[PDB]
Amino acid sequence: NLLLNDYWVHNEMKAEIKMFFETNENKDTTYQNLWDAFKAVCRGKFIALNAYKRKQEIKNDKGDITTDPTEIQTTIREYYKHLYANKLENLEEMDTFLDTYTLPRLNQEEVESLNRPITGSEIVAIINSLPTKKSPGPDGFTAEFYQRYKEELVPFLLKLFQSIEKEGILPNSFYEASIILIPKPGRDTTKKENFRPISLMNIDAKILNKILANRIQQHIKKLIHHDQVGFIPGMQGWFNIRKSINVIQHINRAKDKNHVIISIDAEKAFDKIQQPFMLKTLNKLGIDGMYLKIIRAIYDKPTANIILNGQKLEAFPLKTGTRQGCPLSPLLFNIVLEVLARAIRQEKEIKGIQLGKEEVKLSLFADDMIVYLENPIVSAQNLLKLISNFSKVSGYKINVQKSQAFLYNNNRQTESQIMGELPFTIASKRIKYLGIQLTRDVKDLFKENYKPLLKEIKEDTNKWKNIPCSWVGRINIVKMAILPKVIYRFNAIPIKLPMTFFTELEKTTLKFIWNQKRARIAKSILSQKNKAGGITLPDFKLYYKATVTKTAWYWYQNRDIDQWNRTEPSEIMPHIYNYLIFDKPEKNKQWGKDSLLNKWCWENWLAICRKLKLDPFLTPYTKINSRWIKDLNVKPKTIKTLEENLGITIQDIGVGKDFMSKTPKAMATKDKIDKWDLIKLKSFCTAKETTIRVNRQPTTWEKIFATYSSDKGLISRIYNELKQIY
DNA sequence: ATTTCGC
RNA sequence: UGAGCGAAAUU
Ligand SMILES: Cc1cn([C@H]2C[C@H](O)[C@@H](COP(=O)(O)OP(=O)(O)OP(=O)(O)O)O2)c(=O)[nH]c1=O
Ligand SMILES: [Mg+2]
Repeated sequence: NLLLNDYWVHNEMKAEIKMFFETNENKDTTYQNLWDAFKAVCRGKFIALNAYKRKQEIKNDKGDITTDPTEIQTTIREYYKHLYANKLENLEEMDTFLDTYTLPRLNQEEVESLNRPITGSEIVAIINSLPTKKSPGPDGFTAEFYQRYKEELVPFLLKLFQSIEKEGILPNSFYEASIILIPKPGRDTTKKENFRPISLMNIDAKILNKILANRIQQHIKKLIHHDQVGFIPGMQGWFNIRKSINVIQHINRAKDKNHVIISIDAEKAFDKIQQPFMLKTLNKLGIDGMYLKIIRAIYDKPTANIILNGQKLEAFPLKTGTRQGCPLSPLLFNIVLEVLARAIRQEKEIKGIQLGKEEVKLSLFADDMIVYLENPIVSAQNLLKLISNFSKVSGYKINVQKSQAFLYNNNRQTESQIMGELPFTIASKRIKYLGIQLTRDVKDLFKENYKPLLKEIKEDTNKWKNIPCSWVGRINIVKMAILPKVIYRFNAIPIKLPMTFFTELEKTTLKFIWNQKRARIAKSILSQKNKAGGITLPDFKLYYKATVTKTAWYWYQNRDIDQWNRTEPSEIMPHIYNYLIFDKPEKNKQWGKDSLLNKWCWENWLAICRKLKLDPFLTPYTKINSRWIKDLNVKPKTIKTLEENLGITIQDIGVGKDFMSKTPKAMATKDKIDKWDLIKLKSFCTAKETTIRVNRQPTTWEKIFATYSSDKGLISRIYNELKQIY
């Protein structure tokens, strides 16, 4: 990277590239071979410039533990070659699976936006957004080399990609990859299958894959369902954790227990996905033409060569499995797995347990497909046979050994057959789920989730006891090491906590900070902002309060994509959380008992609203669809008129003397609304209290939950407001 | 620019 | 060593 920061080398390489490009633009060869020669010449010139600058300045197949340098290379290579060799060929049988189920097609506009030619403005947003300080690819070039040689590379890379779209082939250098072996987290190193194969490609191939990945990500929301939250932008991990906790609670509270929960785990899902099946399901999804023409070309003859201890092992074909490290690979994998997800959802034999008017079948991630069943005796068998069919078609293999399960039955003898038939390893206490121990009983969540947290704190604080750093250094270590772990647990499980937990956590943190000494400066002063002179000592109580109150944003937005908020158990009238934020205070309705996660949010919302001394029941941000105006009889058709004409707030429709008449568009829309509704709305807005409640400047707190339509920094803003208030 | 987590 | 996607926090 130091060589690239030389101005003379910079100018020399610029001149060399210009010369090289304006020397042999003939017609005998193509742009791909020219680009390969370009890369080779640049490598040679870089080697020469570096020289000038320096002048100026495991167990084998039999199980035996072998240490022979040649034998280990021969066995790991054989294992990986056998892993990447089996390629399916029953293309006729593949389409039979697809034709039996429904898939979401794309309209003409979407494919048209998918097949638009690559322009010069679609590469500037990719090269600049390329992460730096990474490892070089097989060629040896770095991302910053493209980043800082941007002024001339773009309008010839444009022609190179033009050639790729027009003809349909890629340079032979775009297929090379490097595989490095890495030890997994918490596994024995003696087994050959315990390593993590990571792959690195060329930077230009990464740029092309990023362009395609963004082009398909613009519609990935329409493509796959909202159950899957892995790699989908705008979705968070706890979306499924909270849902699973709600299902656990519902099963626990049910008097008739005949349910089961299975945490299915795939066995090397990335490396076991058949390329022909992914191509055919991409074709079936309505994607055809230029996009398919290039995607098929990028997976024609992918090769990879392993590197161990700096050895250039010979390459072998990748006949199967999407090459990991590809920005486009997660999208294709999600598309392929969406077929299985929709097959499970559409199947009537698989019966999910109904949560009131909402029915939940299964939850998804990258691989952690957890599925909730009813009457396991036949539902588990149907799921297993469907997964077997999908396995034969596509190669998706499940590691039944690692897959755990929860059995919820009342009869002792009925459980015996269930354990005997299904090969699942039924767990009794805990199942790991994205770092959250899903307790079999809800009442043990605090015991098995936060006490081990505190134990790990008391261990890791013992680990960093002999670091000769400043107290600001220890504060920073706290901030970037211990805070995210607690915030993740709060986000996943924001339940009521006794004050002893916070007291002892604060005690441990303060012992960490002062290094077995007493406080030197006031805690309150250091807890203030940097402008006040403090170093902003974290306040875990405020973070907990912010995390608990964060659910009000999703309450107000009323997004249909999320289903976790509707899974709460309610033996009472239907959904209430929609008409709670900035709505009429409804009486004679007491939540709790059944609730585990939302009632505490409402209590904490009311407490902070009262501390703000502002009215939370009639605000300028009140929705038209609020209960404030449908308590009096109205017609549904009236609301959607001003919803699509003016907006959703109660301020824009009109209050006081501006009832549905404040702008020429509203003046022309006034007669559209029905008169019987108009006489009601008028009278409603004639009241002095309504006018003074609506016509005011909203505070920052209201703007946090109302005007913002993005979650990028909700906890930060809410915690800042809480810190200002408290 | 950096950190952590999930995969 | 050490790559990719997504999420969160500090500046
Ligand atoms: C953890 C991890 C996963 N991945 C990708 C590759 C994996 O196929 C995918 C999910 O991996 P996992 O399902 O977490 O691991 P695995 O299924 O291979 O475990 P096992 O060896 O027992 O079969 O995410 C990375 O690219 N980098 C990573 O660091
Ligand atoms: Mg797996």
